[PDB]
Amino acid sequence: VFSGDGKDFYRLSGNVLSYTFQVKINNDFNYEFYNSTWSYVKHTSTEHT
Amino acid sequence: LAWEKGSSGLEEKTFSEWLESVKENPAVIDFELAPIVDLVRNIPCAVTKRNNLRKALQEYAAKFDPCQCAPCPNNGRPTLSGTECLCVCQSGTYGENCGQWGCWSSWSTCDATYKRSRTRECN
Amino acid sequence: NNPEFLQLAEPFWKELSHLPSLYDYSAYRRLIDQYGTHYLQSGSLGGE
Amino acid sequence: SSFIRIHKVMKVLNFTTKAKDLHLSDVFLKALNHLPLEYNSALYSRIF
Amino acid sequence: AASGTQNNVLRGEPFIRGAGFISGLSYLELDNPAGNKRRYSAWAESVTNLPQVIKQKLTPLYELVKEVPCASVKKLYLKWALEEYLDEFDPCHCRPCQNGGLATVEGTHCLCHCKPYTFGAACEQGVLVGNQAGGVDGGWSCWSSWSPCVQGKKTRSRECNNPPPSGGGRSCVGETTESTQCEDEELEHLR
Amino acid sequence: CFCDHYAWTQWTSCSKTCNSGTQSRHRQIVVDKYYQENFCEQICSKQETRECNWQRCPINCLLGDFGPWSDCDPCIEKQSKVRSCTAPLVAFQPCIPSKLCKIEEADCKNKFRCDSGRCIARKLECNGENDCGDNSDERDCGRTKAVCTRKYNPIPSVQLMGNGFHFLAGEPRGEVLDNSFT
Ligand SMILES: *[C@@H]1O[C@H](CO)[C@@H](O[C@@H]2O[C@H](CO)[C@@H](O)[C@H](O)[C@H]2NC(C)=O)[C@H](O)[C@H]1NC(C)=O
Repeated sequence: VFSGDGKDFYRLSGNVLSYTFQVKINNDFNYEFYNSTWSYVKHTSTEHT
Repeated sequence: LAWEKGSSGLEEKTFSEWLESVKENPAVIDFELAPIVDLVRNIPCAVTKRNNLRKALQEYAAKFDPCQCAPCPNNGRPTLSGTECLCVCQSGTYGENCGQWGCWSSWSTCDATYKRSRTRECN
Repeated sequence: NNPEFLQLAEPFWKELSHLPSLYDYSAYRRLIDQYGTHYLQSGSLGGE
Repeated sequence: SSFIRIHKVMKVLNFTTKAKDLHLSDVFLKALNHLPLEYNSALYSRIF
Repeated sequence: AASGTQNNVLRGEPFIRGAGFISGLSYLELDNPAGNKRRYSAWAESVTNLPQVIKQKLTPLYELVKEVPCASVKKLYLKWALEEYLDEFDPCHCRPCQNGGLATVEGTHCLCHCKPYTFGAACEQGVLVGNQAGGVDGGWSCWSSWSPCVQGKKTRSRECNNPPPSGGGRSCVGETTESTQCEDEELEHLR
Repeated sequence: CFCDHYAWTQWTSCSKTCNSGTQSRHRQIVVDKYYQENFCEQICSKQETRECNWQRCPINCLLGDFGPWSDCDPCIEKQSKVRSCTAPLVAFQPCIPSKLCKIEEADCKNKFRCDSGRCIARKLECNGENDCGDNSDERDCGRTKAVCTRKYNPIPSVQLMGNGFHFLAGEPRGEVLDNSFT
């Protein structure tokens, strides 16, 4: 078997029926970004004379 | 390129390297077909086992057909591999399970003439 | 190719030959534990 | 919000198999000789 | 009076499966969520240079018994032994695990393999993030007593059991009953 | 506004088991002062819908009962039994052959017979090239005729040009044609 994605030559066998040199690759990306915030302010004043 | 896909932004730098890699090692995409029974020609008893292989292929096509598999969500082509049916996802579809011809009919009774028919439905 | 005279391994063939003719679950359990339950039919070597 | 997708195909070198006098492989011709003479759909489906 | 509480429970468990180049992208985890491009290409080359045999297709192992002393008798006995092995430690005996956990049998002990982002004794704690639809799926029960071979068929008739579909999940996929031809010493062991 | 003041409810059950599911959640909106005095109604989403179990409903693989035993006349005493999953599709067992092997003959008539079974032309013998596959032709060749002046490299991805194609399986097949023979 010739050079496929490797060294000069490989060696097959009688029991092995096939050696294949087809390239396929799958990828995935699932990015999620969250950011919450809270800001509460309360003030009171009372003066009597 | 597959790893950089996460930040693609329509990248083109690694596209030339991918072109070179495919030039070094392509993959089967398009192809014309022909019956494998025509390849056995130089064996001791060629015609006998050739006709036997034709009969075996006829009976195998009668046994297994793509119509036996359940249909696919969006125009997918189901294929039978062993005892499972996988849907071939086309461009624009994804997922583990992503008109088509139906099943053939039973062979009608052999008429007085040679003419025997079988019908398939596009349902 | 699965259907053929596949050259078996020395330990596998030796354990299969040392199996008793009469049904004995003892050695059968140990052979199944050591060698498994299934052999390879097809499949690529895709990473993960 | 936005979403973009592309798809491209490469038309790399052709391939043309010769019509006649094709040279079979070792394992294929080996398995092709173990076929029974009388018709047998089961053993013929194996090489299929 | 001023009171403040801070809690940042951030964790991860990458599964990177090339022997040597495993450590790189997995240990890059500190303050670097995204993996390096060149390191990813190096790991891709390495895992190309070393197989990743997982993701296989299977066939019955007992079929490999072809040319040995007492070949067919040993093959049939291995079929029976494989059936007994499969139904002796079938995870059906194990009780259903919490939060949709998957149970296994290692010897004589059940192990609830916890789903991602879960932990505990029976995968009960750590319900902070599910990221799935939710519910409780169905599970097939253990196979009942085998048929007495009245006409060769089987009467296992796997039915629902103590883990029924309750949280709105889908039922256990699979056949209800099975049917085959009884061996009966396989026609007195092949003529 | 702070849309998180009304936390989302838990995702409801999937509407169907396998075909197609629909689940939704809504804000726990209470009409308080903060809601009305910050225009929280027009800007905060009140529901989120998403699919669940978007796969299909594959039917259970159902085989059929065995058929009648088939008579055997091959060179290897094995009988076939075909039925229409995890159980084997077809299981072959030893047979009781009424007739053993026959019609044994030499395939090669005007060509050379390689010891491996391949039948190649006698012209391909003693040419300094492995044509049988197991170096049978070049076994004891006293002299060879140089067919090529220099050792050249083979075509890349040439083995994919010899593989068979199973139309039903979606994965073409193992090797059937040899791509090293020249
Ligand atoms: C948290 O909120 C910030 C908004 O301030 C998000 O990103 C910030 O973007 C600005 C843009 O210049 C940077 O200067 C800040 O450093 C960023 N925030 C941080 C914490 O670095 C951010 O995406 C939000 N989500 C997170 C941090 O998970």
